[PDB]
Amino acid sequence: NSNICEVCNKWGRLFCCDTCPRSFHEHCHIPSVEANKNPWSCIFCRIKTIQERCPESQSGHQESEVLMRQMLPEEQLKCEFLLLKVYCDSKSCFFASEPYYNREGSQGPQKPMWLNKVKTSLNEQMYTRVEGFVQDMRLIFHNHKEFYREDKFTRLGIQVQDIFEKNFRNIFAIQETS
Ligand SMILES: [Zn+2]
Ligand SMILES: [Zn+2]
Ligand SMILES: [Zn+2]
Repeated sequence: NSNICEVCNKWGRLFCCDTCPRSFHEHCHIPSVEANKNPWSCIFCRIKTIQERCPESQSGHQESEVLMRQMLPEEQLKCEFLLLKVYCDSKSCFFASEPYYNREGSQGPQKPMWLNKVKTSLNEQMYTRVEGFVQDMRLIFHNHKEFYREDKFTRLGIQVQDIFEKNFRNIFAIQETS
């Protein structure tokens, strides 16, 4: 197994996947690493199993159809993994915790959002459809764009949104287009 956390790339108290070489801090893994369960398989392994049990799940889909899906166990898992993939980028640190807004010439967003709030929302099963999760994810970056305006710090929002969107297209097998 790896000697660093797959998500945050640091050493520490790590739990090791029994089916691949990755390791995680307890609360870096999503969901949080389970108390018992020997063997334990990580979320990367659980996602791989879904594609193996249904190879056709990787044929192209329309985003509109994906969004309307109910959050049954396999969609729930896919959203948890997509969220994990955003936390894997070091730039997620800017969007992890509850922000605040006091900038000359800007007003705060009507509906603030942040990655740890989405994490809690997923953990507490508050999303009934994929759409709920994706809307809040996209809201994070939209709020950032709007608030920071022409400051070059807006680019962080763009960069972390691009990570989200690529992973969304991959995980949910969105039909490739030009
Ligand atoms: Zn970690
Ligand atoms: Zn694994
Ligand atoms: Zn099948």
